Amino acid sequence: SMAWHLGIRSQSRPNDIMAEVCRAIKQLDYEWKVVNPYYLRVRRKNPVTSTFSKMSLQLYQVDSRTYLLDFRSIDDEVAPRPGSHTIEFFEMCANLIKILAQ
Amino acid sequence: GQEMYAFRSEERFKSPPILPPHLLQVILNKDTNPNHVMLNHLYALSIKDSVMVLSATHRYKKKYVTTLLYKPI
Amino acid sequence: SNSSVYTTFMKSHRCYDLIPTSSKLVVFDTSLQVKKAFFALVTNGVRAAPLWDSKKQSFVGMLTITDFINILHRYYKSALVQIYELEEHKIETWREVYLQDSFKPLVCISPNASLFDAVSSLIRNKIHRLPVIDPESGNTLYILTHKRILKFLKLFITEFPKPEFMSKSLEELQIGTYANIAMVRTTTPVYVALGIFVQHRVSALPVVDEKGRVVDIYSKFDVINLAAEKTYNNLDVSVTKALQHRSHYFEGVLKCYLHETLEAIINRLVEAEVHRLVVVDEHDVVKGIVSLSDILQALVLTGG
Ligand SMILES: Nc1ncnc2c1ncn2[C@@H]1O[C@H](COP(=O)(O)O)[C@@H](O)[C@H]1O
Ligand SMILES: Nc1ncnc2c1ncn2[C@@H]1O[C@H](COP(=O)(O)O)[C@@H](O)[C@H]1O
Ligand SMILES: Nc1ncnc2c1ncn2[C@@H]1O[C@H](COP(=O)(O)O)[C@@H](O)[C@H]1O
Repeated sequence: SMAWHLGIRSQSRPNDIMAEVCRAIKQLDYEWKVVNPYYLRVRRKNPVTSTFSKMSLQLYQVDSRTYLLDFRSIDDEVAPRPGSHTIEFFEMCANLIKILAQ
Repeated sequence: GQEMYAFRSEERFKSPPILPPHLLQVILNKDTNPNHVMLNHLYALSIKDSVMVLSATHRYKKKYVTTLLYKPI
Repeated sequence: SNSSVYTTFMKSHRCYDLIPTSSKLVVFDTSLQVKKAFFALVTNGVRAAPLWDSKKQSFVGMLTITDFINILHRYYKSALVQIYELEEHKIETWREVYLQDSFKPLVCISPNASLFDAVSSLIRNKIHRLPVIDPESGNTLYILTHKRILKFLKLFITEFPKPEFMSKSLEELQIGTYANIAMVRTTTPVYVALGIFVQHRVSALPVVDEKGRVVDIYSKFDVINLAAEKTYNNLDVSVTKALQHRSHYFEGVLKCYLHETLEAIINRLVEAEVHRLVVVDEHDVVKGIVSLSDILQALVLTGG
Protein backbone atom coordinates (compact mmCIF):
# COMPACT_ATOMS: atom_id res chain seq x y z
CA SER A 1 0.00 0.00 0.00
CA MET A 2 2.64 2.50 -1.14
CA ALA A 3 1.04 4.89 -3.69
CA TRP A 4 -2.42 6.33 -2.94
CA HIS A 5 -4.30 8.13 -5.71
CA LEU A 6 -7.01 10.73 -5.14
CA GLY A 7 -10.17 9.40 -6.82
CA ILE A 8 -9.86 8.22 -10.43
CA ARG A 9 -8.46 9.83 -13.59
CA SER A 10 -9.82 9.94 -17.13
CA GLN A 11 -8.87 11.31 -20.52
CA SER A 12 -12.54 11.23 -21.60
CA ARG A 13 -14.29 14.51 -22.47
CA PRO A 14 -15.51 16.17 -19.22
CA ASN A 15 -18.97 16.52 -20.77
CA ASP A 16 -19.01 12.73 -21.27
CA ILE A 17 -17.71 12.12 -17.74
CA MET A 18 -20.51 14.15 -16.13
CA ALA A 19 -23.21 12.78 -18.45
CA GLU A 20 -22.18 9.21 -17.58
CA VAL A 21 -21.94 9.76 -13.80
CA CYS A 22 -25.43 11.34 -13.84
CA ARG A 23 -26.66 8.33 -15.85
CA ALA A 24 -25.13 5.94 -13.27
CA ILE A 25 -26.59 7.92 -10.35
CA LYS A 26 -30.05 7.69 -11.93
CA GLN A 27 -29.50 3.98 -12.71
CA LEU A 28 -28.60 3.26 -9.05
CA ASP A 29 -31.64 5.19 -7.77
CA TYR A 30 -29.53 7.73 -5.91
CA GLU A 31 -30.83 11.27 -5.65
CA TRP A 32 -28.57 14.14 -6.76
CA LYS A 33 -28.36 17.88 -7.24
CA VAL A 34 -26.11 19.78 -9.66
CA VAL A 35 -24.27 22.53 -7.80
CA ASN A 36 -21.90 23.37 -10.74
CA PRO A 37 -21.49 21.66 -14.11
CA TYR A 38 -18.61 19.78 -12.43
CA TYR A 39 -19.95 19.46 -8.87
CA LEU A 40 -22.71 17.10 -7.72
CA ARG A 41 -24.13 16.36 -4.29
CA VAL A 42 -25.59 12.85 -4.08
CA ARG A 43 -27.78 11.03 -1.58
CA ARG A 44 -28.63 7.34 -1.28
CA LYS A 45 -31.02 5.43 1.00
CA ASN A 46 -29.43 2.20 2.21
CA PRO A 47 -31.79 -0.67 1.18
CA VAL A 48 -30.85 -2.90 4.14
CA THR A 49 -30.42 -0.32 6.92
CA SER A 50 -32.86 2.37 5.67
CA THR A 51 -30.33 5.14 6.48
CA PHE A 52 -29.29 8.02 4.26
CA SER A 53 -25.73 8.75 3.19
CA LYS A 54 -24.43 11.79 1.29
CA MET A 55 -21.31 12.50 -0.78
CA SER A 56 -19.92 15.10 -3.21
CA LEU A 57 -18.45 14.51 -6.66
CA GLN A 58 -16.09 17.08 -8.16
CA LEU A 59 -14.40 16.96 -11.57
CA TYR A 60 -10.95 18.59 -11.77
CA GLN A 61 -8.50 19.18 -14.63
CA VAL A 62 -5.00 17.84 -13.93
CA ASP A 63 -3.25 18.04 -17.36
CA SER A 64 -4.35 19.39 -20.71
CA ARG A 65 -5.51 15.84 -21.54
CA THR A 66 -6.44 14.55 -18.08
CA TYR A 67 -9.32 14.87 -15.61
CA LEU A 68 -9.75 13.60 -12.06
CA LEU A 69 -13.04 12.69 -10.41
CA ASP A 70 -12.82 13.42 -6.70
CA PHE A 71 -15.26 11.84 -4.14
CA ARG A 72 -15.82 13.28 -0.67
CA SER A 73 -18.12 11.98 2.07
CA ILE A 74 -20.46 14.41 3.78
CA ASP A 75 -20.83 14.08 7.54
CA ASP A 76 -24.24 13.58 9.14
CA GLU A 77 -25.94 16.89 10.00
CA VAL A 78 -22.53 -5.84 23.19
CA ALA A 79 -22.81 -6.37 19.41
CA PRO A 80 -22.96 -3.78 16.56
CA ARG A 81 -26.04 -2.70 14.66
CA PRO A 82 -26.02 -2.76 10.83
CA GLY A 83 -24.25 0.26 9.30
CA SER A 84 -21.00 2.20 8.94
CA HIS A 85 -21.00 5.65 7.41
CA THR A 86 -17.35 5.20 6.32
CA ILE A 87 -17.73 1.75 4.77
CA GLU A 88 -20.97 2.79 3.06
CA PHE A 89 -19.19 5.82 1.53
CA PHE A 90 -16.67 3.36 0.02
CA GLU A 91 -19.46 1.16 -1.34
CA MET A 92 -21.32 4.16 -2.79
CA CYS A 93 -18.11 5.22 -4.58
CA ALA A 94 -17.33 1.74 -5.84
CA ASN A 95 -20.93 1.33 -7.05
CA LEU A 96 -20.91 4.65 -8.89
CA ILE A 97 -17.52 3.90 -10.49
CA LYS A 98 -18.54 0.38 -11.60
CA ILE A 99 -21.74 1.56 -13.26
CA LEU A 100 -20.43 4.65 -15.11
CA ALA A 101 -16.72 4.15 -15.99
CA GLN A 102 -14.39 1.89 -18.00
CA GLY B 1 -41.99 45.73 -28.23
CA GLN B 2 -38.39 45.00 -29.23
CA GLU B 3 -36.83 41.52 -29.18
CA MET B 4 -34.57 40.98 -26.16
CA TYR B 5 -30.97 39.78 -26.26
CA ALA B 6 -29.14 37.25 -24.13
CA PHE B 7 -25.50 37.62 -23.10
CA ARG B 8 -23.99 34.26 -22.15
CA SER B 9 -20.65 34.28 -20.32
CA GLU B 10 -20.57 30.78 -21.84
CA GLU B 11 -17.21 29.76 -20.42
CA ARG B 12 -16.92 30.22 -16.67
CA PHE B 13 -17.17 26.43 -16.78
CA LYS B 14 -15.36 25.87 -20.08
CA SER B 15 -13.19 23.26 -18.41
CA PRO B 16 -13.24 21.65 -14.95
CA PRO B 17 -11.39 23.72 -12.34
CA ILE B 18 -7.64 23.21 -12.04
CA LEU B 19 -6.80 20.95 -9.13
CA PRO B 20 -5.13 22.26 -5.98
CA PRO B 21 -7.12 23.54 -3.06
CA HIS B 22 -4.07 21.67 -2.05
CA LEU B 23 -5.52 18.33 -3.03
CA LEU B 24 -2.59 16.03 -3.76
CA GLN B 25 -3.11 13.61 -6.65
CA VAL B 26 -0.78 11.11 -5.00
CA ILE B 27 0.07 10.26 -1.39
CA LEU B 28 3.18 8.11 -1.00
CA ASN B 29 3.16 5.99 2.17
CA LYS B 30 6.20 3.81 2.93
CA ASP B 31 6.57 1.71 6.07
CA THR B 32 10.08 3.14 6.60
CA ASN B 33 11.16 0.36 8.99
CA PRO B 34 -0.35 16.69 9.02
CA ASN B 35 -1.98 17.37 5.64
CA HIS B 36 -4.72 19.90 6.43
CA VAL B 37 -7.97 18.62 4.84
CA MET B 38 -7.77 15.66 2.51
CA LEU B 39 -10.30 14.61 5.15
CA ASN B 40 -13.28 12.63 3.87
CA HIS B 41 -11.79 12.31 0.34
CA LEU B 42 -11.52 8.97 -1.45
CA TYR B 43 -8.09 7.54 -2.14
CA ALA B 44 -7.29 4.22 -3.82
CA LEU B 45 -4.41 1.99 -4.82
CA SER B 46 -4.00 0.74 -8.37
CA ILE B 47 -6.22 -2.29 -8.88
CA LYS B 48 -4.14 -5.47 -8.36
CA ASP B 49 -5.27 -9.09 -8.89
CA SER B 50 -9.00 -8.15 -8.98
CA VAL B 51 -8.97 -6.26 -5.64
CA MET B 52 -9.87 -2.62 -5.02
CA VAL B 53 -8.33 -0.87 -2.04
CA LEU B 54 -10.31 2.21 -1.07
CA SER B 55 -9.21 4.57 1.68
CA ALA B 56 -10.25 7.73 3.49
CA THR B 57 -9.47 9.60 6.68
CA HIS B 58 -12.39 10.64 8.92
CA ARG B 59 -12.60 12.50 12.20
CA TYR B 60 -14.31 11.44 15.40
CA LYS B 61 -14.11 14.28 17.90
CA LYS B 62 -10.35 14.89 18.00
CA LYS B 63 -9.21 11.50 16.65
CA TYR B 64 -8.52 10.53 13.04
CA VAL B 65 -8.82 7.14 11.48
CA THR B 66 -7.65 6.20 7.99
CA THR B 67 -9.77 3.23 7.01
CA LEU B 68 -8.77 0.90 4.19
CA LEU B 69 -11.32 -1.36 2.58
CA TYR B 70 -10.18 -4.45 0.68
CA LYS B 71 -12.99 -5.42 -1.66
CA PRO B 72 -13.12 -7.77 -4.68
CA ILE B 73 -14.44 -6.19 -7.91
CA SER C 1 -4.65 -4.57 48.70
CA ASN C 2 -7.11 -1.78 48.07
CA SER C 3 -10.37 -1.35 46.29
CA SER C 4 -8.27 -0.07 43.49
CA VAL C 5 -6.55 2.97 42.25
CA TYR C 6 -6.74 0.77 39.08
CA THR C 7 -10.44 -0.22 39.20
CA THR C 8 -11.40 3.40 39.99
CA PHE C 9 -9.27 4.74 37.10
CA MET C 10 -10.76 2.20 34.67
CA LYS C 11 -14.35 3.03 35.66
CA SER C 12 -13.68 6.80 35.37
CA HIS C 13 -12.14 6.68 31.87
CA ARG C 14 -13.77 6.16 28.46
CA CYS C 15 -12.39 3.93 25.72
CA TYR C 16 -12.12 7.12 23.61
CA ASP C 17 -9.30 8.29 25.93
CA LEU C 18 -6.92 5.53 24.81
CA ILE C 19 -7.36 6.13 21.06
CA PRO C 20 -4.29 7.72 19.45
CA THR C 21 -4.71 11.00 17.54
CA SER C 22 -4.05 9.21 14.25
CA SER C 23 -4.46 5.52 13.33
CA LYS C 24 -5.16 3.19 10.44
CA LEU C 25 -7.74 0.47 10.17
CA VAL C 26 -7.81 -2.30 7.63
CA VAL C 27 -11.27 -3.72 6.88
CA PHE C 28 -11.99 -6.78 4.74
CA ASP C 29 -15.15 -7.43 2.81
CA THR C 30 -16.09 -11.05 3.62
CA SER C 31 -16.02 -11.99 -0.09
CA LEU C 32 -12.26 -11.31 -0.22
CA GLN C 33 -10.04 -14.34 -0.81
CA VAL C 34 -8.39 -15.45 2.44
CA LYS C 35 -4.88 -15.49 0.91
CA LYS C 36 -5.29 -11.85 -0.18
CA ALA C 37 -6.60 -10.86 3.27
CA PHE C 38 -3.57 -12.29 5.06
CA PHE C 39 -1.07 -10.68 2.69
CA ALA C 40 -2.87 -7.38 3.27
CA LEU C 41 -2.22 -7.72 7.05
CA VAL C 42 1.51 -8.12 6.37
CA THR C 43 1.48 -5.31 3.78
CA ASN C 44 -0.21 -2.88 6.15
CA GLY C 45 1.72 -3.93 9.29
CA VAL C 46 -1.52 -4.78 11.07
CA ARG C 47 -2.46 -7.80 13.24
CA ALA C 48 -6.26 -7.69 12.98
CA ALA C 49 -9.01 -6.44 10.68
CA PRO C 50 -12.80 -6.02 11.14
CA LEU C 51 -14.96 -8.00 8.70
CA TRP C 52 -17.67 -6.28 6.71
CA ASP C 53 -20.55 -8.36 5.36
CA SER C 54 -21.82 -6.37 2.37
CA LYS C 55 -25.19 -8.18 2.04
CA LYS C 56 -25.97 -7.61 5.73
CA GLN C 57 -24.38 -4.13 5.72
CA SER C 58 -22.57 -4.72 9.02
CA PHE C 59 -19.41 -5.80 10.73
CA VAL C 60 -19.73 -9.51 11.55
CA GLY C 61 -16.37 -10.41 13.14
CA MET C 62 -12.59 -10.12 13.06
CA LEU C 63 -9.74 -11.70 11.16
CA THR C 64 -6.62 -11.96 13.30
CA ILE C 65 -3.32 -13.86 13.21
CA THR C 66 -4.99 -16.65 15.20
CA ASP C 67 -7.28 -17.24 12.20
CA PHE C 68 -4.24 -17.29 9.88
CA ILE C 69 -2.73 -19.99 12.06
CA ASN C 70 -5.97 -22.04 12.07
CA ILE C 71 -6.11 -21.76 8.26
CA LEU C 72 -2.39 -22.51 7.66
CA HIS C 73 -2.59 -25.57 9.89
CA ARG C 74 -5.71 -26.79 8.06
CA TYR C 75 -3.99 -26.10 4.72
CA TYR C 76 -0.85 -28.04 5.70
CA LYS C 77 -2.79 -31.14 6.81
CA SER C 78 -5.28 -31.03 3.90
CA ALA C 79 -2.42 -30.82 1.35
CA LEU C 80 -1.06 -34.14 2.70
CA VAL C 81 -4.40 -35.61 1.65
CA GLN C 82 -4.42 -33.64 -1.65
CA ILE C 83 -7.21 -31.28 -0.59
CA TYR C 84 -6.33 -27.79 -1.82
CA GLU C 85 -9.33 -25.56 -1.10
CA LEU C 86 -8.69 -23.18 1.71
CA GLU C 87 -6.30 -20.87 -0.05
CA GLU C 88 -8.89 -20.00 -2.74
CA HIS C 89 -11.52 -19.87 0.03
CA LYS C 90 -13.02 -16.47 0.64
CA ILE C 91 -13.33 -15.20 4.24
CA GLU C 92 -17.07 -16.06 4.15
CA THR C 93 -16.47 -19.69 3.25
CA TRP C 94 -13.77 -20.27 5.87
CA ARG C 95 -16.00 -18.74 8.55
CA GLU C 96 -18.94 -20.96 7.52
CA VAL C 97 -16.56 -23.96 7.58
CA TYR C 98 -15.75 -23.40 11.27
CA LEU C 99 -18.39 -21.16 12.92
CA GLN C 100 -21.14 -23.63 11.84
CA ASP C 101 -23.69 -23.84 14.68
CA SER C 102 -21.05 -22.53 17.12
CA PHE C 103 -22.12 -18.88 17.44
CA LYS C 104 -19.27 -16.38 17.81
CA PRO C 105 -20.73 -12.90 17.23
CA LEU C 106 -18.60 -9.77 16.92
CA VAL C 107 -17.72 -8.31 20.29
CA CYS C 108 -17.16 -4.57 20.33
CA ILE C 109 -17.31 -1.55 22.61
CA SER C 110 -18.51 2.05 22.45
CA PRO C 111 -15.92 4.89 22.63
CA ASN C 112 -18.09 6.22 25.49
CA ALA C 113 -17.99 2.96 27.49
CA SER C 114 -15.58 2.57 30.40
CA LEU C 115 -12.08 1.15 30.20
CA PHE C 116 -13.22 -1.27 32.95
CA ASP C 117 -15.92 -2.57 30.58
CA ALA C 118 -13.30 -2.98 27.83
CA VAL C 119 -10.94 -4.99 30.05
CA SER C 120 -13.84 -7.16 31.28
CA SER C 121 -14.96 -7.80 27.70
CA LEU C 122 -11.44 -8.87 26.61
CA ILE C 123 -11.17 -11.33 29.54
CA ARG C 124 -14.73 -12.71 29.41
CA ASN C 125 -14.64 -13.32 25.66
CA LYS C 126 -11.08 -14.71 25.71
CA ILE C 127 -10.09 -12.27 23.01
CA HIS C 128 -7.09 -9.99 22.14
CA ARG C 129 -8.72 -7.41 19.81
CA LEU C 130 -11.58 -5.19 20.86
CA PRO C 131 -12.93 -2.86 18.16
CA VAL C 132 -14.17 0.47 19.46
CA ILE C 133 -17.29 1.19 17.40
CA ASP C 134 -19.13 4.53 17.41
CA PRO C 135 -22.86 3.72 17.84
CA GLU C 136 -23.93 6.94 16.06
CA SER C 137 -21.79 6.37 12.91
CA GLY C 138 -21.36 2.62 13.07
CA ASN C 139 -17.68 3.40 12.36
CA THR C 140 -14.91 1.32 13.87
CA LEU C 141 -12.46 3.87 15.27
CA TYR C 142 -9.70 1.77 16.73
CA ILE C 143 -8.82 -1.75 17.86
CA LEU C 144 -8.12 -1.94 21.60
CA THR C 145 -5.46 -4.41 22.85
CA HIS C 146 -4.09 -5.60 26.27
CA LYS C 147 -0.75 -3.93 25.43
CA ARG C 148 -2.30 -0.49 24.83
CA ILE C 149 -4.41 -0.68 27.97
CA LEU C 150 -1.54 -1.62 30.31
CA LYS C 151 0.63 1.16 28.84
CA PHE C 152 -2.14 3.71 29.36
CA LEU C 153 -2.65 2.52 32.98
CA LYS C 154 1.10 2.69 33.75
CA LEU C 155 1.42 6.18 32.27
CA PHE C 156 -1.62 7.94 33.69
CA ILE C 157 -1.78 6.52 37.19
CA THR C 158 0.30 8.23 39.87
CA GLU C 159 2.84 6.04 41.61
CA PHE C 160 2.36 6.90 45.27
CA PRO C 161 -1.08 6.33 46.31
CA LYS C 162 0.25 2.77 45.82
CA PRO C 163 -1.67 -0.46 46.47
CA GLU C 164 -0.01 -2.89 48.89
CA PHE C 165 -0.34 -5.63 46.23
CA MET C 166 2.10 -3.82 43.89
CA SER C 167 4.95 -4.73 46.28
CA LYS C 168 3.89 -8.41 46.38
CA SER C 169 5.45 -11.05 44.13
CA LEU C 170 3.92 -13.08 41.28
CA GLU C 171 4.37 -16.04 43.61
CA GLU C 172 2.23 -14.60 46.41
CA LEU C 173 -0.33 -12.98 44.12
CA GLN C 174 -0.58 -16.17 42.04
CA ILE C 175 -0.47 -14.28 38.75
CA GLY C 176 0.56 -16.31 35.70
CA THR C 177 0.39 -19.87 34.39
CA TYR C 178 2.66 -22.44 36.08
CA ALA C 179 1.57 -25.78 34.59
CA ASN C 180 1.25 -27.39 31.15
CA ILE C 181 3.42 -24.76 29.48
CA ALA C 182 3.20 -25.19 25.73
CA MET C 183 6.79 -25.03 24.41
CA VAL C 184 8.87 -26.05 21.38
CA ARG C 185 12.51 -26.89 20.73
CA THR C 186 15.10 -25.25 18.44
CA THR C 187 14.58 -27.85 15.70
CA THR C 188 10.76 -28.08 16.00
CA PRO C 189 9.15 -27.67 12.54
CA VAL C 190 6.88 -24.65 11.99
CA TYR C 191 3.89 -26.91 11.19
CA VAL C 192 4.30 -28.61 14.60
CA ALA C 193 4.29 -25.21 16.34
CA LEU C 194 1.12 -24.29 14.42
CA GLY C 195 -0.66 -27.43 15.65
CA ILE C 196 0.44 -26.50 19.17
CA PHE C 197 -1.02 -22.97 18.74
CA VAL C 198 -4.24 -24.50 17.42
CA GLN C 199 -4.72 -26.97 20.28
CA HIS C 200 -3.63 -24.81 23.23
CA ARG C 201 -4.97 -21.37 22.21
CA VAL C 202 -1.90 -19.60 23.54
CA SER C 203 -0.21 -16.44 22.11
CA ALA C 204 3.45 -17.54 22.16
CA LEU C 205 5.65 -20.61 22.62
CA PRO C 206 8.95 -20.57 24.49
CA VAL C 207 11.78 -22.18 22.52
CA VAL C 208 13.87 -24.37 24.81
CA ASP C 209 17.12 -26.33 24.66
CA GLU C 210 17.59 -29.98 25.66
CA LYS C 211 17.78 -28.89 29.32
CA GLY C 212 14.46 -27.02 29.17
CA ARG C 213 16.18 -23.62 29.32
CA VAL C 214 14.56 -20.85 27.26
CA VAL C 215 16.65 -19.65 24.30
CA ASP C 216 14.02 -18.00 22.10
CA ILE C 217 10.31 -17.21 21.76
CA TYR C 218 7.97 -18.03 18.85
CA SER C 219 4.98 -15.70 18.98
CA LYS C 220 1.87 -15.96 16.82
CA PHE C 221 3.03 -12.57 15.54
CA ASP C 222 6.17 -14.25 14.12
CA VAL C 223 3.86 -16.46 12.04
CA ILE C 224 2.28 -13.83 9.70
CA ASN C 225 5.75 -13.37 8.25
CA LEU C 226 4.80 -16.58 6.37
CA ALA C 227 1.98 -14.70 4.58
CA ALA C 228 4.63 -12.57 2.80
CA GLU C 229 5.96 -15.64 0.92
CA LYS C 230 4.15 -16.72 -2.27
CA THR C 231 4.88 -20.42 -1.68
CA TYR C 232 3.65 -21.43 1.83
CA ASN C 233 5.60 -24.67 1.24
CA ASN C 234 8.33 -23.73 3.75
CA LEU C 235 6.46 -24.96 6.87
CA ASP C 236 8.91 -27.81 7.34
CA VAL C 237 11.69 -25.43 8.41
CA SER C 238 12.61 -25.21 12.09
CA VAL C 239 11.21 -22.52 14.38
CA THR C 240 14.81 -21.27 14.77
CA LYS C 241 15.15 -20.90 10.98
CA ALA C 242 11.72 -19.21 10.84
CA LEU C 243 12.84 -16.59 13.38
CA GLN C 244 15.75 -15.38 11.20
CA HIS C 245 12.96 -13.38 9.52
CA ARG C 246 12.17 -11.60 12.83
CA SER C 247 13.14 -8.12 11.66
CA HIS C 248 14.74 -5.80 14.25
CA TYR C 249 17.41 -7.13 16.54
CA PHE C 250 17.18 -9.59 19.39
CA GLU C 251 18.55 -9.24 22.88
CA GLY C 252 17.63 -12.31 24.91
CA VAL C 253 14.13 -13.47 25.60
CA LEU C 254 12.47 -11.15 28.10
CA LYS C 255 12.11 -13.06 31.34
CA CYS C 256 11.19 -12.72 34.98
CA TYR C 257 11.47 -14.58 38.27
CA LEU C 258 8.52 -15.82 40.36
CA HIS C 259 9.62 -13.60 43.21
CA GLU C 260 9.63 -10.24 41.42
CA THR C 261 6.99 -7.67 42.43
CA LEU C 262 3.91 -6.97 40.33
CA GLU C 263 5.28 -3.43 39.91
CA ALA C 264 8.62 -4.64 38.52
CA ILE C 265 6.82 -6.96 36.08
CA ILE C 266 4.31 -4.34 34.89
CA ASN C 267 7.22 -1.90 34.36
CA ARG C 268 9.24 -4.49 32.40
CA LEU C 269 6.26 -5.44 30.18
CA VAL C 270 5.28 -1.83 29.38
CA GLU C 271 8.88 -0.78 28.49
CA ALA C 272 9.40 -3.87 26.33
CA GLU C 273 6.00 -3.60 24.48
CA VAL C 274 5.72 -7.35 24.62
CA HIS C 275 2.60 -9.45 25.48
CA ARG C 276 4.28 -11.86 28.00
CA LEU C 277 7.43 -12.60 29.98
CA VAL C 278 8.74 -16.13 30.41
CA VAL C 279 8.96 -17.07 34.10
CA VAL C 280 12.25 -18.76 34.69
CA ASP C 281 14.22 -20.15 37.63
CA GLU C 282 17.80 -19.33 38.68
CA HIS C 283 19.12 -21.36 35.70
CA ASP C 284 16.83 -20.16 32.82
CA VAL C 285 14.63 -23.27 33.10
CA VAL C 286 11.06 -22.19 32.24
CA LYS C 287 8.63 -22.34 35.18
CA GLY C 288 5.69 -20.48 33.65
CA ILE C 289 4.34 -17.50 31.74
CA VAL C 290 3.11 -14.10 32.87
CA SER C 291 0.98 -12.58 30.16
CA LEU C 292 -0.82 -9.24 29.83
CA SER C 293 -3.98 -11.35 29.97
CA ASP C 294 -2.88 -12.48 33.46
CA ILE C 295 -2.00 -8.98 34.64
CA LEU C 296 -5.20 -7.30 33.42
CA GLN C 297 -7.35 -10.07 34.85
CA ALA C 298 -5.63 -9.44 38.21
CA LEU C 299 -5.95 -5.63 38.01
CA VAL C 300 -9.65 -5.93 37.25
CA LEU C 301 -10.28 -8.10 40.35
CA THR C 302 -7.64 -6.11 42.30
CA GLY C 303 -4.09 -7.59 42.39
CA GLY C 304 -4.26 -11.34 43.07
N1 LIG D 1 -13.70 -8.57 19.00
C1 LIG D 1 -13.92 -9.83 18.56
N2 LIG D 1 -15.17 -10.29 18.36
C2 LIG D 1 -15.44 -11.53 17.91
N3 LIG D 1 -14.47 -12.41 17.63
C3 LIG D 1 -13.17 -12.09 17.78
C4 LIG D 1 -12.81 -10.74 18.26
N4 LIG D 1 -11.47 -10.69 18.32
C5 LIG D 1 -11.00 -11.88 17.91
N5 LIG D 1 -12.01 -12.72 17.58
C6 LIG D 1 -11.86 -14.12 17.11
O1 LIG D 1 -11.48 -14.91 18.23
C7 LIG D 1 -10.40 -15.82 17.93
C8 LIG D 1 -9.19 -15.51 18.82
O2 LIG D 1 -8.62 -14.28 18.38
P1 LIG D 1 -7.37 -13.55 19.08
O3 LIG D 1 -8.01 -12.90 20.27
O4 LIG D 1 -6.88 -12.59 18.05
O5 LIG D 1 -6.36 -14.62 19.41
C9 LIG D 1 -10.13 -15.64 16.44
O6 LIG D 1 -10.80 -16.68 15.72
C10 LIG D 1 -10.72 -14.28 16.11
O7 LIG D 1 -11.20 -14.20 14.76
N1 LIG E 1 3.00 -20.95 25.98
C1 LIG E 1 2.08 -21.03 26.97
N2 LIG E 1 1.87 -22.16 27.68
C2 LIG E 1 0.94 -22.24 28.66
N3 LIG E 1 0.16 -21.21 29.04
C3 LIG E 1 0.28 -20.01 28.40
C4 LIG E 1 1.26 -19.85 27.32
N4 LIG E 1 1.17 -18.59 26.87
C5 LIG E 1 0.21 -17.99 27.60
N5 LIG E 1 -0.30 -18.83 28.52
C6 LIG E 1 -1.37 -18.52 29.47
O1 LIG E 1 -2.60 -18.51 28.75
C7 LIG E 1 -3.42 -17.40 29.15
C8 LIG E 1 -3.62 -16.46 27.97
O2 LIG E 1 -2.36 -15.86 27.61
P1 LIG E 1 -2.09 -15.15 26.19
O3 LIG E 1 -2.29 -16.27 25.21
O4 LIG E 1 -0.64 -14.70 26.30
O5 LIG E 1 -3.11 -14.04 26.15
C9 LIG E 1 -2.67 -16.74 30.29
O6 LIG E 1 -3.15 -17.29 31.51
C10 LIG E 1 -1.22 -17.15 30.09
O7 LIG E 1 -0.50 -17.18 31.32
N1 LIG F 1 9.28 -12.50 26.27
C1 LIG F 1 9.76 -12.13 25.05
N2 LIG F 1 11.09 -11.98 24.82
C2 LIG F 1 11.61 -11.62 23.63
N3 LIG F 1 10.85 -11.36 22.56
C3 LIG F 1 9.49 -11.45 22.64
C4 LIG F 1 8.86 -11.86 23.91
N4 LIG F 1 7.53 -11.87 23.70
C5 LIG F 1 7.32 -11.51 22.40
N5 LIG F 1 8.49 -11.28 21.78
C6 LIG F 1 8.68 -10.87 20.36
O1 LIG F 1 8.10 -9.58 20.14
C7 LIG F 1 7.26 -9.59 18.98
C8 LIG F 1 5.81 -9.30 19.39
O2 LIG F 1 5.14 -10.46 19.91
P1 LIG F 1 3.86 -10.31 20.89
O3 LIG F 1 4.44 -9.88 22.21
O4 LIG F 1 3.27 -11.69 20.89
O5 LIG F 1 3.05 -9.21 20.23
C9 LIG F 1 7.45 -10.96 18.32
O6 LIG F 1 8.47 -10.84 17.33
C10 LIG F 1 7.94 -11.84 19.46
O7 LIG F 1 8.78 -12.92 19.03
